[PDB]
Order: sequence, then structure tokens, then C-alpha cells
Amino acid sequence: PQITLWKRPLVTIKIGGQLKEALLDTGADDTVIEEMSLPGRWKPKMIGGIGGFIKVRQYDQIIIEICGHKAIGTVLVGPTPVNIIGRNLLTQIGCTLNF
Amino acid sequence: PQITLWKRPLVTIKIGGQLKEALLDTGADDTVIEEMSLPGRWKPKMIGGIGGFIKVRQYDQIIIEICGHKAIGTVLVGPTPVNIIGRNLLTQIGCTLNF
Ligand SMILES: CC1(C)SCN(C(=O)[C@@H](O)[C@H](Cc2ccccc2)NC(=O)COc2c(Cl)cccc2Cl)[C@@H]1C(=O)N[C@H]1c2ccccc2C[C@H]1O
Ligand SMILES: [Cl-]
Ligand SMILES: [Cl-]
Ligand SMILES: [Cl-]
Ligand SMILES: [Cl-]
Repeated sequence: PQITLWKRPLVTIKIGGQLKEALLDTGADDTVIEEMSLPGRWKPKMIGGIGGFIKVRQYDQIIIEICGHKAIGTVLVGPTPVNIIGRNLLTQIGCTLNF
Repeated sequence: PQITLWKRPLVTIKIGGQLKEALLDTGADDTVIEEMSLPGRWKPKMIGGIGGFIKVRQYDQIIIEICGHKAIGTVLVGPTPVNIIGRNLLTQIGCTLNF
């Protein structure tokens, strides 16, 4: 699909059996989701942006459904104010910026 | 151009006759640039990112070139970790997301 940027590029995602709203974010290296349970192992990580840094849990090899497109990758879980789909998963669904 | 997301979508911008690197950032509502001199009056703005909120200076109707594309709009100036081109100017240069 072609998504215009008049409003926030929000999409419905399926992660860990849960439906969530998430922002397609080209400024984010990684994907970060609000507090939730994910299976398997994790390690602590710090991610930085505007306002500074937050502590997240890093889960690797996680499957997510984005607009019907399944993708696998690392997902960070923590106190993000917005669910964000970052470049690590945006690449996997074939998402580009066009102008 | 078509910009893939395997690396950061970093572009050259021109503001005040100066070349700068900036990030095409679909997750940002607004355009935020690191400390610099801009003409005219500013007004207060608080913007919320991953690590919280920062105060910025809002300058309206600023002439800015982005990857050779001419835009005129609002530029926020403050303690941003990187120059970011948000949706306010991405829409001006006709930028969309495609997959
Ligand atoms: C470093 C940056 C270029 S600065 C802005 N940024 C980004 O990814 C931005 O798109 C960011 C995303 C976001 C949206 C809503 C709430 C909070 C955060 N937005 C912002 O920082 C601020 O955006 C706004 C403005 Cl400018 C005005 C009004 C309202 C808003 Cl939400 C990058 C970043 O934080 N990236 C980090 C990030 C974020 C999420 C997941 C992983 C990572 C790694 C790291 O790369
Ligand atoms: Cl900051
Ligand atoms: Cl990954
Ligand atoms: Cl590709
Ligand atoms: Cl504007």
C-alpha cells in the first residue's frame, strides 16, 4: 500500500497473539512495544531518542504480522509512549520511502 | 528517489545556506534541528520522544531544502540527538511510505 504522511502512519500489528496499534517509524533503528509478555530469552538494553534513554528488554527471533505481512526479528519491550515498528522489521515487509 | 531502510534514511538538507545531515523520520510529527541561528521570532514548544519531553524553539515559515526539494515550513530548534525531518516537511516534498 501507499501510505501518505498527512497523519501518523499507524497500522494494526499482531504480536504474541495480541492485536496492537503501531507507528511505522523510519527514524527508529529497532522495534519497541509497550509492556507485554514475549516467549524465549531476553537481555537488557538502553535505547535513546528525543528526551533521552529508556531501558527495554530485547527479545530476538520474534514473529510479527504487519498489514498481513509476516516478519521475524528483534523486538524491544519497555516504557515506550507509542508502539513503534522500526527499520529492522520495516525492511522485511519491503517498506521504502518514496518521493 | 526510492529510499530503502537497511540503513538510516539520512539525507543532506540546506538551511540558512548551510549543508547539514538529517534523518527522514516518519515517526516525528515535526522537524527538529540541533542548535543554530534562524531569522525571526520563535515561540515555545514541548515535544515528546522516547526518553521523554524536551523544550524547543519554534520558527515558522523557514526556507529549507531537503535532498534538492524545496520546502517552507516550521522548524523546531533544540537538544535533539540528530536532525530530523518530520511529517510536516515530508508531506511538502511529497514523501510517502510504500510496501
Ligand atoms: C534517535 C531518533 C532519530 S530521535 C527521534 N526518533 C524517532 O524515532 C522519532 O520518530 C520519535 C518516535 C516517537 C513517537 C512518539 C512518541 C515517542 C517517540 N519521535 C520523536 O522523537 C518526537 O516526535 C514528535 C514531534 Cl517532533 C512532535 C510532536 C509529537 C511527536 Cl511524537 C529517533 C529515535 O528515537 N530512535 C530510537 C528508537 C526509537 C524506537 C525504537 C528503537 C529506537 C532506537 C533509536 O534509534
Ligand atoms: Cl534529548
Ligand atoms: Cl532484527
Ligand atoms: Cl529491498
Ligand atoms: Cl510546517
